[PDB]
This record gives sequence, structure tokens and C-alpha cells, in this order.
Amino acid sequence: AITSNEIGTHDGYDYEFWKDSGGSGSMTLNSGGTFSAQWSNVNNILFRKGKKFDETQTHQQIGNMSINYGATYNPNGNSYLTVYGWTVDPLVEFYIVDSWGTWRPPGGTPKGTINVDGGTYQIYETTRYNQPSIKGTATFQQYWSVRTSKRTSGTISVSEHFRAWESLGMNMGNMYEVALTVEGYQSSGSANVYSNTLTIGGQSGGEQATRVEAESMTKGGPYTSNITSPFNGVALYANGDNVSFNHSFTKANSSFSLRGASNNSNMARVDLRIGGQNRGTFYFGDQYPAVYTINNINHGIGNQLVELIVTADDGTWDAYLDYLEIR
Amino acid sequence: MAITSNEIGTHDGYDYEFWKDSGGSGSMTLNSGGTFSAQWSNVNNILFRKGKKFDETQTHQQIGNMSINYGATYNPNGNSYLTVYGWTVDPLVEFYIVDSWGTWRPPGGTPKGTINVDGGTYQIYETTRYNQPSIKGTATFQQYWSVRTSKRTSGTISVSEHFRAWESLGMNMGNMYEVALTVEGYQSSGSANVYSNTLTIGGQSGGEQATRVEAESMTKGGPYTSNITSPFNGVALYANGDNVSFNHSFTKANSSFSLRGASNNSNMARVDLRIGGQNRGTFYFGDQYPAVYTINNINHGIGNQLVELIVTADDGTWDAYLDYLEIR
Ligand SMILES: [Ca+2]
Ligand SMILES: [Ca+2]
Ligand SMILES: [Ca+2]
Ligand SMILES: [Ca+2]
Repeated sequence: AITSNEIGTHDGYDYEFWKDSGGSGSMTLNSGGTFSAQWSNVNNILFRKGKKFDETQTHQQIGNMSINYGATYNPNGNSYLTVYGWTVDPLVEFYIVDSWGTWRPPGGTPKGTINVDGGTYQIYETTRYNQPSIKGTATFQQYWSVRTSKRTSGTISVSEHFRAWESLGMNMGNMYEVALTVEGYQSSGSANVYSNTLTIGGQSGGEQATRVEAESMTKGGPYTSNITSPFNGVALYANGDNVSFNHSFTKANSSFSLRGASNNSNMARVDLRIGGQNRGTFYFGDQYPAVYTINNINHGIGNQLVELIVTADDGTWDAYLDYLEIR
Repeated sequence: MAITSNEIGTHDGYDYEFWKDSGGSGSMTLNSGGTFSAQWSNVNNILFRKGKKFDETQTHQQIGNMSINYGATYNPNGNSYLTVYGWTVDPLVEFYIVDSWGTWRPPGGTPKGTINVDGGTYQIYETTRYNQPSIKGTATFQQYWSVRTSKRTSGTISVSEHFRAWESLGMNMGNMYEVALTVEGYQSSGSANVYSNTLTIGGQSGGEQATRVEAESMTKGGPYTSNITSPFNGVALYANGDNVSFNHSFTKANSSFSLRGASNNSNMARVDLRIGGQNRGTFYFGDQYPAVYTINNINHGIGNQLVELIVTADDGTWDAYLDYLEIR
């Protein structure tokens, strides 16, 4: 188990154990986002598993964030069960607190409230003066959403809180981290986070879908042509044959579903490009219509060129395209 | 749909894929971590998997030691495999480490060798596929196999052990494209529940042979670096550019770095890690008491490289005291 300050990645999740002097702590990393923790007579201790970012993107550019979790939570003293993280420029430490120990944080007068995920959160902004931070000993703002009543399982719509904060004038910088966290202050305790899933993107923005017919897009290359069998669509025959269109992306992540087919029993490949960058390859194994889906594409909001292009043709197959759905 | 058609993606940190050709049906449900359930009915070929896709730039030695710990409820009705699965490119190779199967134990042919590992025995085969579907379209390519001599549906698969066994038998491997725990069906129906599936790249401890290098024994650099005796035998880094460095011979591709140090006062000290001239992370020392800060899972590649510990964020409010660095 982890008993001193450590940063790493475990089963795809970025984890961290942090304490200052005094007392002891133990963190045990389990599968997915899960972990158990125990602490005894600490000054400050933090256990978390989530994602660290490279400090280059806002939370809008990263996309919709949501955490689904469940915890056995037994603090003995001052403690939080909370989503936690940081932004830079401005340097901000933030909290979405769902439960706590003996003291409901953070004191002071709320700047607002948000009703979300079946509860009510009061929103606070505080200041830390010459305190430990990701940038050393520093003075920085703290943003809080604190539930009006305790709960230790459910879904936390992280992006909703970020937008709530920002509308109340609490500017956020580029993201540094988002993680489900157990914090202790001047206390002891144990906790078992048995469920902890951080999801970026694909939430119930996935039940609307935009279908763009291949035959309605702009044709390019030497031979691209319309077809009517095995569906209304286009055929891409040689390298450089392509179909493309400008799309106005409202959100930052999407899945792309191409319905198509090869002309014969050889496997056809169609490349996906956004803004001129390859983002993956659609595969059609045979002559029967099939839908191939490339999920979890981060591309950023705004109007961008979408291309579907054949680059690996060698005269043994053509590609037939019916439509592309963007979710 | 709860994946019922060909799809590639990332879920909870794992690269997942659903692939079938024409005929029959299949359904894959993605659960936490590497886990998923799968069911198929009257298919020609179907594959469900969760693991890691790679960028085709590294050999498996450069990626590092790979090991999968898994458990599955496995109920095939026909020809099927419960297997580690993946690809290399240049050469294009499809590979299998099969722990269980359905009605037919693959792959036929005569074994090229054996390996005893993870408490079982595996026979090793090499076969050829002619104009079959692959990650490079319809192609002709080799297949590498390790197949257990008897079925098992939970345990640990020391993937890198099989890779080295294969290569020593002249089954040369290309740059890695994918490694994943997989359920495959051929001309069959079935269900499976993979309730545990952990892919570990860089995990240790069959020889956890931690190397401690004392800060005072390393090479000093910068304007003020000096020895100290309190709070330990070590060195102090005072200004930007002050550093200590040493050459380390890295046997494996991934390491953990545990730096014992302290600030001189109650302000937080920061020390940067450089390997081979590249910034690889930052150690934090929150106060004046000796503490160990560990940066885990650093991929750095095999070979002799300069390890440097350097202060770059000094502003006159703290110094950094270093006792030793352990590489594990
Ligand atoms: Ca063609
Ligand atoms: Ca169409
Ligand atoms: Ca200094
Ligand atoms: Ca020393």
C-alpha cells in the first residue's frame, strides 16, 4: 500500500497520496478509479484518483465531465468526500463536496446555489494565504460547491458546477486535475471508494445525432461518384477519392459512425480527417452494408472540415459510403 | 447500442473494440476498468476486447514488462477462445496467449516449443493466414500462439514472458500495435463475463532490486551546490541551476523514482527530475522534515542515461535538501 507522498497512474487513473508531517496514512489502489484509504492523527492528508491534464485546455475544450461514484466513508473528525482539482492561470483549488466529517466546509457566505444531481449545493469562494499548492507555497483562490446534506454515492455533473461557478464570476484557468478525493484535516478516518468512474464526453449528448448523407457532401479526387446500390451514397475508387463537408461542432467530443461497405470480399478502409489531421480509420470487411463507429474523438468546438478519404487503395476494392452520423 | 456493431473507443482508460464480420449477432457491455461482458449468437467471426492500443513506434521491450491479471465467467457454445490478443506491425503479426477455449483447442500444427509460466504449461505455435482480414486490410501474415495445455479462466498472464519465449524461437516481433484480453468466437454462440481485467505495464517485484544513490555521492553542478550533514548526509540546492546528477544504467524501460529530501523551512521546495536531458517530473517537499516523494511509472527506455535533480523554481524563500534517490 502507499504510505508516503506519491504520484502515478494506476489502471488508467492518475492517483496521488499527499500528506504533510504528522500521523500516518495508507492508500490501497484497486481496479478502475477505486481505492481504499485510512488515516490517523494527520495534519492534512489527501487521497485521490482521477485525471491529470497538461495545463493547455480549458474545461470546455476538454469537454463535458461527469463522475459516478460510491463510497463507504467513515471520517473521525474534519474530513471531506469531494471532487477536487486545480486550474492554472488563474491558480485555483476547487471542490465539489458531497459529504464531510464533523464540519461542513468552507465557512463564509454563499455566492449562489445550484440544484443538480438531485441535491442542492451552495457555492463559495475563499482565499488561501501562503499555503501549499501545486506551484509551491502560494496564495490562491478556492472555489466550492458544497451539498446542503451529506451523501456518499451518486453522479456528480462536474461540468455543471464549473459553468455555475463561472457565471458567478469565478473565472477558471486551464485544467490541471479532476479527481474523486478523500481529504482529512486534524483527524483520523477510513474510506473505501468502491466505485469511481470519470467520464469525459459521451453523456446524454448521444441520443440526438446528426446524419450527413455521403451523397450530399462535397466530392473530391479523380473518380468519386454517386451510387444507388447497395444504397444511395458514393463510391471512392482510388487514392485521393474523398468526400468532405464543414461541420459546426457544438461540443468538444463526438463519435463518428460511418455506414458503408466494400464492393467485394476484400476489406475496405476509409480514413477520417478533421481539420486535415487523421483521426482514425473506418473498416468495412465485406460487401454487406455495415456501420463502423470511431468513439471518443476530441476535436474542440467550432466549424471544422470533416473528410472521408481513401488512401490505401491498391486496385483490389472500392469503398461505398452511405452516410456519416455524428453523435 | 450497448455495442452491437463494429466500434473502437476508449472506456475507463482501456482501449476497447467490438469486431464481427457478416452474420449472426453480438453484444458487448463495457464495465469499469478493463471489464466487460459479451454475448454472441450464430456468428462467423467475432472478437470482444479491452486493453491498450499503441502508436506502432515501440517494440515490446521499449514499452516494458507487460502482465495481465484477469478472471472470467466463460461459457462458449462452439469454437471460441479466451485469450490475450494483439498485433505487431513490420512484421505484421497477429498473436494469441490462449488460456481457455470452446470445443476446439487451437491452432493445429505441430508445436515449436513450450513455456512453463504462471503455474501452467503452454505450447507455442506459428501459423500463416492467407488473404484474411487484418489491421492492414486483407493481407497475408503470421500468427504467434501460446496455448495452455488445459483450460483456465482466471489468473495472471506474464505477456512479456511469452513474447521473449517466441522471439528466442525465431518468431520475430515488430512494433506493438495492441495487447488486450479478448473473447473470440468462430462459427459459434456464447456468453462471457470478464469481471476482472488489469493490464500492468511496468509492474515489479520478481527481483525488486531497489538501487539507492546517495545525493552526496553524485556530481554537483550549478553555482552553490554543497554538502550537508543535517537533517541528513546529503546536499543542498540553493539557486536555479544548482543540481546533482549521475549516470544510471537502466535495465528495464520503466522505473519509479523515490527522492528523500526536505525543504530547509516551512515553505514548499520543488526539485525537477531530468532523464537523458528531458524533464520527467517534479518532486515536492512540503516542510523541513525529511520525507520521500515518489514519482511512479516513468517510461524512459533502456540504456545509460544521465539522471539529474535540479532546482528551477527558486525565488529566495527556500532551499532544497536531498538525502538520496532510489530507482526501483
Ligand atoms: Ca479501388
Ligand atoms: Ca446515403
Ligand atoms: Ca534557495
Ligand atoms: Ca545521503
